Amino acid sequence: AHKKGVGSSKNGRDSNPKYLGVKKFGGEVVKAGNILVRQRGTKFKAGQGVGMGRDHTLFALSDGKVVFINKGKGARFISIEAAQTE
Amino acid sequence: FHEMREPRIEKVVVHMGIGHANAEDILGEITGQMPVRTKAKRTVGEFDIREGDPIGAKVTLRDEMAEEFLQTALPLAELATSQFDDTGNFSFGLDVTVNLVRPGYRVAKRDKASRSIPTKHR
Amino acid sequence: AKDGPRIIVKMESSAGTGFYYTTTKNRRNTQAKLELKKYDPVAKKHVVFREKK
Amino acid sequence: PMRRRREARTDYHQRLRLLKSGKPRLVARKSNKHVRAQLVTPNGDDTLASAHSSDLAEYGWEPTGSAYLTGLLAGLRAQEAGVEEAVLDIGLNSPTPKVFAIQEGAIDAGLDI
Amino acid sequence: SIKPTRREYISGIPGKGIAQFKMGNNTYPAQVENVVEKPVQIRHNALEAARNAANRFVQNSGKFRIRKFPFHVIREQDGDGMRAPFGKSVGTAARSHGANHDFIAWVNPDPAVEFAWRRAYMKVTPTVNIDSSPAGNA
RNA sequence: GCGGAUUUAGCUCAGUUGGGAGAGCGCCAGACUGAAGAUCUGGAGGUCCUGUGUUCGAUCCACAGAAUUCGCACCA
RNA sequence: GCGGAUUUAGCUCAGUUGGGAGAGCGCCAGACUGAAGAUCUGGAGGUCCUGUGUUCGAUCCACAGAAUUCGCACCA
RNA sequence: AAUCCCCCGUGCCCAUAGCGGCGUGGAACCACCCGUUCCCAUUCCGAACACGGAAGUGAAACGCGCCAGCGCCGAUGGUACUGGGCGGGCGACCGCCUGGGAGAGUAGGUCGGUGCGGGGGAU
RNA sequence: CGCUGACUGGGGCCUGUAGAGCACUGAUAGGGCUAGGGGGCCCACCAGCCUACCAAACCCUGUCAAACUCCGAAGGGUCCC
RNA sequence: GUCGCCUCCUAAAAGGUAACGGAGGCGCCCAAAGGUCCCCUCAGGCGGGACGGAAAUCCGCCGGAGAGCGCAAGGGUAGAA
Repeated sequence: AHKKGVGSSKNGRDSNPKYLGVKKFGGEVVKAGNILVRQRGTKFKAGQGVGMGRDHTLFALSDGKVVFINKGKGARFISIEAAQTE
Repeated sequence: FHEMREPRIEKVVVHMGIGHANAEDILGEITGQMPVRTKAKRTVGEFDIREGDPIGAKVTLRDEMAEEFLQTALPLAELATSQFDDTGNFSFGLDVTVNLVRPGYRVAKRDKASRSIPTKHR
Repeated sequence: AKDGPRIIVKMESSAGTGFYYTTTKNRRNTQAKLELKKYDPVAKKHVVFREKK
Repeated sequence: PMRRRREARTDYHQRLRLLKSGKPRLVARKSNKHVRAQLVTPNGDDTLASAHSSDLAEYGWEPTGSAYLTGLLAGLRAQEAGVEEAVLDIGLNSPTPKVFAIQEGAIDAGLDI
Repeated sequence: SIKPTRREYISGIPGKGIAQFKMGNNTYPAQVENVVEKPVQIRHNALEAARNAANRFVQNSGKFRIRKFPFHVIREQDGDGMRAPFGKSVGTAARSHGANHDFIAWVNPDPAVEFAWRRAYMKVTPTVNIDSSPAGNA
């Protein structure tokens, strides 16, 4: 009443990462960028990454959310010109 | 500038360490800068397999302190030769060393522009 | 939960009476009859809190 | 490493700690010889030479007082601008007795910290 | 292009078993060599061999150099029958990317080695191209 | 070609904190005896299968491979 | 984990007046032997499971865990 | 007090600012420096953190400049790969027609460029 | 409900196979420099000596990778016009 | 043989897909890897000395962090977890 060996055979299961909302769309106080949950969002867009430059999301409200390192936590604000006096 | 390269102390240790409690207390009384570090490994060349024990003793002592020691401790040592190692520095005895201090030494301490200490200054 | 007399043992802690309790998982592993910390029972707020049960 | 991970000593990031928010970076840059602080506030902000050891000469009261004043005043200069509650800036070293000094400044300076 | 399970889980990290590279002799100019055009998980063995027989017929100076080498492999019959096929390895080589720098018969005037390699092509398997290099062959 | 187990000082075998290794019967020296032998007296001795991996360190924990003994290869 | 059974020397166990810590061996030694064994002599044997409490005094009485063991309790 | 030269706090552009070779600066600046009772302080000493202060010094960190050796950047013409369209070979595959067109590979480029404030330095 | 839809033009922001590349990693070949084992020589506790066989690592000439990539397109995506 | 769930590769570059296709981990745990406030700068290599001749212990240099993070991988990333 056990299990065997020499049959590696070991399928893998599912995930579901994304950039949801990609860069520069109607910004809604909701899941910003994703690739590491428990995540700790940030302020506006993010531009820090194992790449160099940065990314703007011409979309501004409360905040977004990170992914733990990847992408690059937000902080470089960027409400967007669409955040002035009505 | 002969007012440069021309020396001015710089560190100088003097320690010991056995695969062990207190022996360093005989260390405290001879100076005043207790060394508390942990040697290790994992074999039987002495019964020192224990790879995570507190046996390493090292009573750091540059400038000021070392002076009192270089002093009251420099008489009972009989040699003065060979024991002279490259990197302007040297180690004799139950465990003791002291490093030179040409003018181009420090810089090797910077987190930045860490000039790998040229070999014409040291 | 999965009651496993394996250093894995579930317990709580009163509020000096603040009245009832609050959730907690544990491990004899170390400190046996050891278990204290404060909270706030329906009883006002705060209150010392032993855990033993 | 990235520029700030091979050198050593700083903590700039423990500056960015307060960066998040709270107010002006009542950042206090020190150099014994004297003390100099600005007011980096969010948005590519700026500053208003709120207090410096030279601005009004470097006196002759050493550490103590210096601060005691440089701050106060500083605090004085600003609250004229239109600030109010500014966040502190340990700029560097540990709120040493200097530091703490200047600090006083602000506080006494009425610029809440 | 079916290839293997990984470089250390199925079968990856070997010597592939063969007979090293260089032979013949130097030579600054004289460009004497061989390459192909055919694509084929070059039959290791067949490979190893071949080239070798090459030396077998010559001996010394003629860059018996040779720029090949397999490093992955197939698999088949082992276990039940035909269905859910696990895997039993055997026969590694390397893709002869539709032609390329094969081995070199490189040296001043030593065709006594050109013919050789020649004998070397004859062998081989996937046809082969008989050729010269920058300058030709002297 | 599939599943279980085993490959330790000549031979049969023991060891799940793994961290430090034996048991009985061989083999050489000393006694008993005119003599061998049985029998009392001490010692010499091993890749715990080949090659690797986790680990501070394991042969006892794990993954392949050769050699070993046993089962399975049945329905038309 | 619901209940009962106990807690002592290396092993197996006595120990009821609340005041001596005991027996057997088994184990070690002495005597004896050519030696060992068998017999006789002798000796040791200690966290009385731990803690706290009761008491002039605790192996013993009281209070949790504890551990071992047997039976039982099973629709998450 | 609303112009340039300099040093100092210091920010953006994540090496065309790094390495290192030589050099220069201390009136001003800045550090090193001079001491250690009290603030605080080293698992060991006030080396680092630290309080008070002249002389001494530019050696060192440091700032501007010169040096291509290591690095970093990096075109044009160019070849692979290919979105789309259609032909050859049983064959693994080959080719054409149309827009996309890298890395490496020589040129060469680099020894930062630029914000705000503070001290001066230019009646 | 009524121009929002497949599709195209524009504009950002992404993915990073194919390819290519070797500084991350793991192969792997020709070789140079070298110390580990040799190996022959003073007999060899000598740890002094030369050198034709195997090597580790660094250096030059080279090369393979789906579970390698300092590099990087074909293209697809998504919000807006 | 195998069914759950965690990762890689497969997915052709948004997301996502079989194969009894590849390889590998989990049904723990840690009361202090918890919360913050305060300090630290890795592996390694080289050079110099006790007990030390692999392999420490200290002292002086070199360092896109290759160490570091209880556990498998992969992302991360010292500014630091």
